[PDB]
Amino acid sequence: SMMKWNRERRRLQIEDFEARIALMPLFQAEKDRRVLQMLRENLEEEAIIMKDVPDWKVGESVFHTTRWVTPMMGELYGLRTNEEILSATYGFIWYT
Amino acid sequence: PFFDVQKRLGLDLDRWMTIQSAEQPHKIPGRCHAFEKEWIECAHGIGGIRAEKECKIEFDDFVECLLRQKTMKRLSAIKRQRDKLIKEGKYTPPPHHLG
Amino acid sequence: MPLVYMNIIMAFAIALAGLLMYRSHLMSSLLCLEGMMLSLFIMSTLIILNTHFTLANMMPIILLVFAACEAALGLSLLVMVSNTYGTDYVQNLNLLQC
Amino acid sequence: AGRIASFLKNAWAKEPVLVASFAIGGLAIILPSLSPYTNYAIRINRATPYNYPVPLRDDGNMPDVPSHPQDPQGPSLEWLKNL
Amino acid sequence: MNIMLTLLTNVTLASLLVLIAFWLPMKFFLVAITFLLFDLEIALLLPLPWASQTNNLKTMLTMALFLLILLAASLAYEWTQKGLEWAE
Amino acid sequence: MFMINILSLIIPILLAVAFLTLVERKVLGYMQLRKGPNVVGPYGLLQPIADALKLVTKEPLRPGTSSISMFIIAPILGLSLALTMWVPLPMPYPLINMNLGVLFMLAMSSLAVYSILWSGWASNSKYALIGALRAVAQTISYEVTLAIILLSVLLMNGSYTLSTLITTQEHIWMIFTSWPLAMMWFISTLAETPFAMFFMAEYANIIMMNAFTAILFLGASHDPHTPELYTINFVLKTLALTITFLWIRASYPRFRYDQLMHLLWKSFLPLTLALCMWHISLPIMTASIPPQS
Amino acid sequence: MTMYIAFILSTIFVIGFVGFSSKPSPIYGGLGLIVSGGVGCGIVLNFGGSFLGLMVFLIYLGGMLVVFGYTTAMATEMYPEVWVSNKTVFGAFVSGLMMEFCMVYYALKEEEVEIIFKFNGLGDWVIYDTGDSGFFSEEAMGIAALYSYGTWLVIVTGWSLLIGVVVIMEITRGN
Amino acid sequence: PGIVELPTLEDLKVQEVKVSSSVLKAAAHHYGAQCDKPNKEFMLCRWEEKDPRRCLEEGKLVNQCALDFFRQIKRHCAEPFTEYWTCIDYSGLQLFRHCRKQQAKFDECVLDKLGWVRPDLGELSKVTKVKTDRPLPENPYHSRARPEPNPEAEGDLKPAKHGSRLFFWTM
Amino acid sequence: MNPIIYTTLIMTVMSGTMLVMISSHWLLIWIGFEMNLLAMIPVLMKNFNPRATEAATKYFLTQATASMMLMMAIIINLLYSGQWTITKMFNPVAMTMMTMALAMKLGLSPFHFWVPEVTQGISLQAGLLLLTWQKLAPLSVLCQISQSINPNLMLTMAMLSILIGGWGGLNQTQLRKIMAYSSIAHMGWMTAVLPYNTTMTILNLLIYITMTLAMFMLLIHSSATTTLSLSHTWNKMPVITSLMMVTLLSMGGLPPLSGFMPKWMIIQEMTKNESIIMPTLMAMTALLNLYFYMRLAYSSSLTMFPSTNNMKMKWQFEHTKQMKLLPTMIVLSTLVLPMTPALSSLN
Ligand SMILES: CCCCCCCCCCCCCCCCCC(=O)OC[C@H](COP(=O)([O-])OCC[N+](C)(C)C)OC(=O)CCCCCCCCCCCCCCCCC
Ligand SMILES: CCCCCCCCCCCCCCCCCC(=O)OC[C@H](COP(=O)(O)OCCN)OC(=O)CCCCCCCCCCCCCCCCC
Repeated sequence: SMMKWNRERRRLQIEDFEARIALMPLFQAEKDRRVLQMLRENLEEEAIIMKDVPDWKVGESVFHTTRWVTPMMGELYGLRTNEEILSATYGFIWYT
Repeated sequence: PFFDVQKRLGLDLDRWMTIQSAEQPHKIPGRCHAFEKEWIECAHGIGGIRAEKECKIEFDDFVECLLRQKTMKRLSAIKRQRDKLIKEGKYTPPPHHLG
Repeated sequence: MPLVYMNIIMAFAIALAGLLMYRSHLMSSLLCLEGMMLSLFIMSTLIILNTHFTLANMMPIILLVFAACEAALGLSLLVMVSNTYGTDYVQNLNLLQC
Repeated sequence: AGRIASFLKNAWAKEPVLVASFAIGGLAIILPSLSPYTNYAIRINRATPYNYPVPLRDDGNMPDVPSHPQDPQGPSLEWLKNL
Repeated sequence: MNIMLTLLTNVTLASLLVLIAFWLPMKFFLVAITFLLFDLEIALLLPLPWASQTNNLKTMLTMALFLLILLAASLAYEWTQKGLEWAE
Repeated sequence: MFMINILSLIIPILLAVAFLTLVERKVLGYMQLRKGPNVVGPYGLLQPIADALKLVTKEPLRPGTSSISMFIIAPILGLSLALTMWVPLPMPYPLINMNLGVLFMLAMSSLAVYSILWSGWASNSKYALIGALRAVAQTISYEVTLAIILLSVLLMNGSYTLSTLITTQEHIWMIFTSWPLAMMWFISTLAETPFAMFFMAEYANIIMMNAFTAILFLGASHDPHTPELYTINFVLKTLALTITFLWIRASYPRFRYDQLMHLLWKSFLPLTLALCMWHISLPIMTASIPPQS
Repeated sequence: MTMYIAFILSTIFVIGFVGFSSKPSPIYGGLGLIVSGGVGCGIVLNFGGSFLGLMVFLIYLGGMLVVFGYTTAMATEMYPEVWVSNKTVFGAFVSGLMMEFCMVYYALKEEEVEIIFKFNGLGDWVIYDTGDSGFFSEEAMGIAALYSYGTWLVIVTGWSLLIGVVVIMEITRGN
Repeated sequence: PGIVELPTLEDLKVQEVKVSSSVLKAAAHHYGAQCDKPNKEFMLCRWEEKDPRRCLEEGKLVNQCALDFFRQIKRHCAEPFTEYWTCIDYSGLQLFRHCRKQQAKFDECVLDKLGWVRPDLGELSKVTKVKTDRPLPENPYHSRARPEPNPEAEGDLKPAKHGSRLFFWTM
Repeated sequence: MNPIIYTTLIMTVMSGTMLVMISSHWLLIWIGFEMNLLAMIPVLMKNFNPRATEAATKYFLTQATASMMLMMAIIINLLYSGQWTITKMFNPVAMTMMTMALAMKLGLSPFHFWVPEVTQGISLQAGLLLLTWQKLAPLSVLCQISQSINPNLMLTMAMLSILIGGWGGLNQTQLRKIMAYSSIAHMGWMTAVLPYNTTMTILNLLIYITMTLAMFMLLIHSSATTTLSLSHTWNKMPVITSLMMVTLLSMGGLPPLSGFMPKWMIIQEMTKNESIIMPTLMAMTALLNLYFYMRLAYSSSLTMFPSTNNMKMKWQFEHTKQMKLLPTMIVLSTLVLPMTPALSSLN
């Protein structure tokens, strides 16, 4: 009885995974826009806050290579409500 | 290894885990996989003496990704001036920053 | 390198210093021993999880399961030195003067 | 014959526990490479898609891969359907 | 947020109950080591439920069986050479 | 309102801890031709109130050679533990659906040994020292059978997520696949389990152990719309187990220590290993490995 | 702010270590160590180390440290000592607090001290990534690979454990 | 050390799909079947280019076709959509198990109204080829120049000149 | 110990050491050291006398401390580079941290106080294992990381070890203490050349190894534990003292007796590195080892000593041990100076 039921669950799981696969690319585009939107907002704020500094021109590439480093969580949100950081950073870990 | 017995018989004893860009289970990537791939590929067949100086920016960028040191201080001085600027009312955060 | 990362590092240093000088008790000496591996287990755990080293998560549990072989042998030596001399006091370990 | 039958009788009389555990472990470690289902077990394990099936650049002569998830080309999961 | 909140209130009611309670009015060590050695072996064979869904399951079965065979050998050895029998 | 849900659990469990004692004495009573508490209130309904407020009015004498700090925090942990493992139970929908609930249950329930160990040490008496030593070795001996049984049980479940247990059982009670383990598990639960506290600490362990055994081996059907079906089934199953738990309390001479260790390490541990070996290959044997997700 | 979860658990970990590193009573040292072991789980759990964290609670807390309580109870020195018995214990306790006070206050003020390493560091919440683990728990898949990619680490780990059994009985045998 | 190029806010304006997760998952199976080419080519950009900034127009197309996929099911049997996803949303795991009749009340339109077929098990998981205009990236990792390998030893072995040459030891 | 138990115990000690020499992963290295410690203790605790318990406790505490101190150094390397290979470490703090941890397990620097005592309490036969086989694995790791070693720290470790090795041995009478102090002095000799050349370290390893079994197992055959007890050996076994004296002479390093070969090549290699004060000092204080070497040689074969009446009894009976590998160890440790160009074989 467990043999038959367990395989049924595996057929259920792959169907659930099939839904996730068929529906993943939209979030990839959505997460793509979100982080780039959040980065552009951060740089736009940077172009408003920091002028008096001697030489801290906006948008310096910390990494020498001209690749796209995945944005680390700090400078992603960074200048936001402390609730936003707490929900974004821990979030999933604390949601229980 | 002092005695590369695994090299002779050609069986993997501890090379599966020695670096983070190996055949990870279910292809879950390391955080600095892209930078490590460049550093390893730059420093191959070159030797420790030559590669330590030649492939330097690869190691430094990969170290920065691995440690998150220099760009973290970029953020540290971002908040440093911010607290030193908005406190005396020189500028106010825009609505999206407020939430 | 974040504040917490070296909060473990000093904890290891304090644990190392506690083991590096004995006050009067071998059990207390042993307590600093696996205390050092606790930070060692702890410190490794942040590194692997932070770096997404998907295959290195092996290392922490085997770091603990092998530090136990030290501990298990550890007290089992003390039980020997505390049944001939009776007391776990470490100043009674000077019988090897010559 | 005489020794073994007496020995199992010697074992199973005073103690049934160890002979039970030895037996249960005996089947549990022999039977793995007997049934034609461990091949089935690894096949459904490989079937379960966790990461995305990233597409390949089409440039001709790969009839194996399909151009649509509805196409007959590529792997068929129907073996598990009756499994 | 939620986890330690449940822990915090749990001990707090434990605290208030006890507070009003006291304000209103070689063998033993031997197996303890064997348990320790056994318990560390338990942790090694704990991740099995996820390991049952690997793609290299053929090498899993031999390896996962190897622990239980080897763990049982430690028990079998400990039993035979007096040892595990309750010492005096 | 999530805080209200905690009190909607801790207190009734605390009352549940309070109120099955009259069940115990009257079951144990009526078993031996006796009646049990029936003179204080109707059928002893008020007997628990008859003892509790008396206990809190009794002065808590403290031994002269007792470390007060340990003597008061050992019950603190004992009650804190006894009311903490009730939180991840998949009762309808658990308060906390920890993805590693089984591990959390084991780590925090194995922590109860500290309370009894500290109580014997803090009391500082010849009786208390051995009694703590006997109790702890009996306890620390029996997680290895506990852990293996639960580990080997969960191979056919899918993960350590306690909520997944309901989906696994659904069709049949999980005992029918591991009944050799059920007797293996149930017996081990018997032995693993200030003074006013110590009633509460071990006692919630008694019910929760049977609540834990209830979900593990004798599951129910959780209808997504109506949850009362699982509530009644869960309560009824954990009541039958607890009655059995006291059914055997007054039905056998109590174990002696040398047999107590001999029973596990020579007749329980080796058989537990074999069943674990049986239940690690059988999902592979029949290609019935379960889904974790 | 619950943002204090950043340092609160880590600094409690330090004072937990100073508790037993200062050599209190072996029972008390166990108390200090399990407390540090208890809060140490929080840092791992807040990082996603559910399985690794709970194992510390299992073998380190409910295992290793319990057998220490067994040995210490067996020793039962005729006069157990307390955290006040020796002023050196208190002297180290105040000392250990002072170094962590110096580090924390230096951390909170200048953020650029140079003890041993470069130090630096804001609240820890930064170092996390912005990726997702999909449907597979990254930790669980890591340790499940023990039987898949680590079929050599297991042999040496298992063999030593059995050898761990033989040595233990060999030196406690008593002849 | 270099401009961190970031597209402006104006280009970052899509007709964002305003639907919940449950409704997304309820129609996800038919979504993948009838709208594979937008998603298939977009994520090929995401994996070949390996740069979010390099893949924006394809990000426009996937959402646009999602809206184009979410319009007919409004026009034809919007009500059967409501009942299906209002029962899917109840499940805490979005369990497809306790949604069968409502699932049947969904796909029978698209079977005859829109001419769609519910994908079978392991169909959307099939790896597929894609015909895209996009050229193959010259170096997705932005690799710089490579160091010259040390020269390989050439010429056959010869006897050591004058033997050991270790102090007075001649041969 | 049941011989099957003891044989498997030795077997995993060798396996633990062998694993160290063949493991690229840093973690596997710590495992090999962990297994080596895990089974070294029971071998010391074979006689089961209080001195053995004292020695095992000292050995375990210092080795376990260095083992996890070693583990800390690896993590820092991981913390700063994310690597696990043994090629060249990437953090100066970790360089010193592991150099301290590795060195303590060899007992050369101030981290050497265990070595004289741990060999003293334990039996002679197990002493041979401690001072010969337990000294390859830490040396094996050090050779692998010799590129990144810090010369200033490492050579300070060498100077102190040779200085303490000679000075300590001058004042000891228990010949077990003599061997350990001589071993420490030899350890400083080999340990000085890792930054310059690992090959010369290896040659110093084999020559020092063969020499120790030659001296130790000859001491086993004579069945002596003190200088006075060694004195009587001339009456019973005059031959044993004859080779034992020539081994002591070689142990000092007097040509053409091999054993001068490592000291000679060590001086030559450092001289090529423009280090010339350093070779002179160690060479000059190497004579300190010779003094107690001659002193032991004096009262064993060179001058007969007052024997005992009961010694006549020992003459009648004969040794039962087959003294395996003893003869070829003496010759290989006393006459191989002309065969020095075999240095190329090690490279
Ligand atoms: C294809 C099949 C695969 C699987 C096959 C599995 C093997 C076949 C079945 C084996 C036997 C059944 C499983 C194991 C049972 C225990 C084995 C054992 O050691 O027994 C002897 C053991 C030990 O018996 P012993 O000590 O007299 O003898 C043992 C053997 N010697 C002498 C060598 C040591 O029995 C006990 O421990 C007695 C019970 C102790 C607890 C007291 C209370 C008992 C309450 C019983 C009633 C309630 C039951 C509740 C059950 C759960 C409900 C949810
Ligand atoms: C580098 C510089 C030199 C370094 C080494 C110096 C060695 C000598 C000094 C050592 C220091 C201590 C001082 C001397 C102490 C001697 C103590 C001793 O044991 O003396 C007595 C001993 C008794 O020997 P015994 O057992 O009687 O056997 C005799 C032979 N049957 O006597 C003996 O055991 C000696 C026995 C001698 C046996 C030698 C056999 C030689 C055989 C040669 C064969 C040649 C064949 C040639 C063939 C040519 C054609 C091919």
